[PDB]
Amino acid sequence: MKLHELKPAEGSRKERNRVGRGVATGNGKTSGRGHKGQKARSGGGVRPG
Amino acid sequence: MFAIIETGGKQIKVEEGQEIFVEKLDVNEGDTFTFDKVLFVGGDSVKVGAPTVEGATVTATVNKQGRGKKITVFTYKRRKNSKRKKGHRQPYTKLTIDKINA
Amino acid sequence: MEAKAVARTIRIAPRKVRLVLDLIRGKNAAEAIAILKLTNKASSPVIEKVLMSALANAEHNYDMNTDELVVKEAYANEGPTLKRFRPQGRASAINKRTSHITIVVSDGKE
Amino acid sequence: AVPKRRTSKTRKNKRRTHFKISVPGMTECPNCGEYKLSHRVCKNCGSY
Amino acid sequence: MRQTFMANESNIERKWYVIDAEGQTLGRLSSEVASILRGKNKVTYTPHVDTGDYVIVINASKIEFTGNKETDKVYYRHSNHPGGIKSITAGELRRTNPERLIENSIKGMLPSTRLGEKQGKKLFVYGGAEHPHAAQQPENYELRG
Amino acid sequence: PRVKGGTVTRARRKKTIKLAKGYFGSKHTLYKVAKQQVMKSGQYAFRDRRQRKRDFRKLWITRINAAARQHEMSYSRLMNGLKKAGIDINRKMLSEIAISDEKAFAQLVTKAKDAL
Amino acid sequence: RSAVSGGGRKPWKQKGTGRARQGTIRAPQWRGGGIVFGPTPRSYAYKMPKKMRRLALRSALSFKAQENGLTVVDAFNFEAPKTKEFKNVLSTLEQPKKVLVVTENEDVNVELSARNIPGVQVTTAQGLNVLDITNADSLVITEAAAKKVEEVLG
RNA sequence: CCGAUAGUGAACCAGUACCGUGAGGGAAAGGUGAAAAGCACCCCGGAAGGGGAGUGAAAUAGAACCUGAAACCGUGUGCUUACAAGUAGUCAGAGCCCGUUAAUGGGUGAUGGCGUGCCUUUUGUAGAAUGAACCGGCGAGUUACGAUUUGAUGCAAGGUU
RNA sequence: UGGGAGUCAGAACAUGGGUGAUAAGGUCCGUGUUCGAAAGGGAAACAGCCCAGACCACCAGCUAAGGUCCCAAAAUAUAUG
RNA sequence: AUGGUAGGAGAGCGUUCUAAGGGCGUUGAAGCAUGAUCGUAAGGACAUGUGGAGCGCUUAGAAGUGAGAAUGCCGGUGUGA
Repeated sequence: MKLHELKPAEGSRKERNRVGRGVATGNGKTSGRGHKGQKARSGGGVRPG
Repeated sequence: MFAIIETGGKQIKVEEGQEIFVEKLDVNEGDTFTFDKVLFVGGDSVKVGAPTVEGATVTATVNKQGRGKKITVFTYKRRKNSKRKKGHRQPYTKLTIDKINA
Repeated sequence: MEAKAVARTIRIAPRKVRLVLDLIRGKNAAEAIAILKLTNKASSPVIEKVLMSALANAEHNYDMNTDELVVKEAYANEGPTLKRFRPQGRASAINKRTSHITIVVSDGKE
Repeated sequence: AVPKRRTSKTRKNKRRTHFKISVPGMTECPNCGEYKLSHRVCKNCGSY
Repeated sequence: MRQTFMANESNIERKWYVIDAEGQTLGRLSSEVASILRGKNKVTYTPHVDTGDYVIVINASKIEFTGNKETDKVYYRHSNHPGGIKSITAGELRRTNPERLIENSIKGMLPSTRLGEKQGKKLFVYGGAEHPHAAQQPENYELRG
Repeated sequence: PRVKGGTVTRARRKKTIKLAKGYFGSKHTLYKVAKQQVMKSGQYAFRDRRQRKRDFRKLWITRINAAARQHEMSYSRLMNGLKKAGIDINRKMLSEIAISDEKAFAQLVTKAKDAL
Repeated sequence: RSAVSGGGRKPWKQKGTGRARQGTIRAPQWRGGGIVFGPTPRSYAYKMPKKMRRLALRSALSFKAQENGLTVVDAFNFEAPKTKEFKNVLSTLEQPKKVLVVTENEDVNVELSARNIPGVQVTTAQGLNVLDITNADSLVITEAAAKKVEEVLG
């Protein structure tokens, strides 16, 4: 192949999901966390078990 | 003299030499189109079709298969982070009438 | 034919200079000079200096006659301000403002 | 005691329409020198 | 925007009509008068321009009420002073300034816009059978039942 | 590597400012209140594109009622007669015929009448 | 914010009088500094299986051979380094601008001859790599080097 | 990896002006031009400033010196406005002026219809609930290690360092 | 079967009930609808009521709930009280 | 079939940098300003002025990758006048 004609295998690569970057993503304001509570908070969540 | 034609889903009032704009047709520029659904014919004599007049065509010559001016469709819901922005350009075809038969 | 003069960084506020500038715009030079002599405002002699400089420029550099001239444009623009912490009051700030004055004078032809 | 809304340019310049200087009289000195101030023997060549 | 006619000045011609209020009912006269004044009777009606004709009402004292509206049916107004509300009955207003009665009844049926005020300025209402506006050559108009 | 916020903010805001041309005062100079108005403007236009058709049908019907009451006929009875006689003609074309050629309008009012 | 100089004390009282509540002048919303999630010193290298590595090399060479971009010669007889003579050699052999030349083990003379020419690269059979194979448009080998790569990849 | 609000607190006068009794805290501030050739001389003016002339490729490159955005302040004009109730726009629409990336064009808008900003928090907000004077810039799910599960590829009773 | 969530403040209307005083835009359960998260037409204006669920154009047409004197589209319609 | 908030899935536009290839530029690059242009959207060109040296395009790859709100921080500038 050529370095200027490089192409990965189909299905090998996806773009990551970037949170907190506007409304039209569907991940903008709350960033998937919902509104309030212990899990909305940074470092929040409750330990496993 | 003048005539009421039906094209698209609407009715248009035409005279000879008149330019009209109409929903898109399946013809090309320079060609000749014939409207067959005529409802009314005026002038000296008058003809009133019940639906139509049993004949009574209108010939015209095609120009400018084109697209209309862009409109930007915008909507939003105020307190809810929901909006939509779209564009639209409606197609048209221009014609020049040359003769109306009755 | 237009002759112009500008005075930059005058220690007077544009709001104050424009009041007297509004009287002389569109006038003849002699009557404008008279108005400026008869107005008692701080900016009158400054504007007089600028006007006479413009007329001298017309007479020397362009060889126009000063008897048939009129003030065509006359304006003041803002220059850079100077900040001063007023000690007399209670820790307030005071902007000393300044103006760029311009007048241009013409014979009315081409 | 304090303004609840800022003042727009329109309102400001409407209020500033009567805030200007009148024109003096300027009776032209018939005697000599610069033009005299009316009813004033002006220091700068007036003869009223 | 295909073809639809739009009247303007240099297209429209206003006329002059005379209506006799004798033996007529107030509101039933005033509705028709408002329609004439606004131009609903015309085929060139456009709402953003004063298509419409002039109207003259003449007698205005033979105007009739039904029921006990002569003593009931009180008109009110307020001076924008405290307790500055004032009243008057329709019979009193009929035998005293009956022109104001009809003109207010018709201006209530017209809208409160600029065009509506201009259209109400086209109403001339008198008391008695004589009017001055003979120079305009008015036609008599009969009311529809 | 670092990427700084260059020229895209300015372009994005500027074209909104340009859409806000002709507005009153700060609404053609300031990005926030200009943007707020443009959104509102588009919503208004969306609903007015639909109000337009209602308004014009209303106009045509008023004109036809006027034209019929000269021939001593109401809109309602005229259109019932038209429907019964078969006429499938628009209210718009009817209005324009009534304005242009009164004679033809009378001629089909006769048909609307004799179909009853 | 912990590595930025200063920022120890709280710049004003929690309630203040009419101000926003703050804790240090080196917080990230301050002009002074404090980066939240920036780059960190790290490595990007990763590994994959030896079989895949060998397969990639074989596929590169097979592409270069089926594109008619493979040339094989006898030995290079360079008793001294001469970029000019190597240029004439690559003129005689109708080679493109980008060419990779593969010796068996090491020839300092031909290396020095071809070092300064643009587009040309010199490599050993053991030191072959997919990158400098694919970047090239042609591949000249000595017979010994060809046999060596054949045995170590077969 | 940063490229002057970044990157050392500090590209320059830096742990300096400045604050604090003291321990201590702690800034802002880069760019003429290839070359100083850095405006001889004349004119207005007390001078500052300027107008010519001249150097220069260029002086709206003149030391408050590359580029020079917006807020903000003005001067001129084409359309418009002193009987009018206003979330200031939108759809319709005369009249007047202009003439484009030339396409069923542009600017203004007599008049008619419709129409209570945005964000957050809420059962529910035009809300007299919160926040924003305006403008610009900066400003928030990242990296390492491990687990789990999906997709890709290689090999396969073996696979892998 | 597995990967990823958010939610655990609910409101009115109608109907079956407790409580209260056969009071509450009250409160607590149950059965449906709507709002929440739903624009449009009607109810003068009015989240929750009636009609009905907006992919986008059109100066085309048929209807729903509600209506046809003027504001303001459509009967100053017919017939009987 | 296509109303939609917590939220799940998918496809894309732009920003800085790197590799390779292929290009533009004192016969004037990027930036800035204007415009009646193109695209379903993010957004992309062209022309003319200003400016006076660097910058696009294709494919892939990495991120300090997109702000209108935090009594946010820093600078300029208003209002009250």
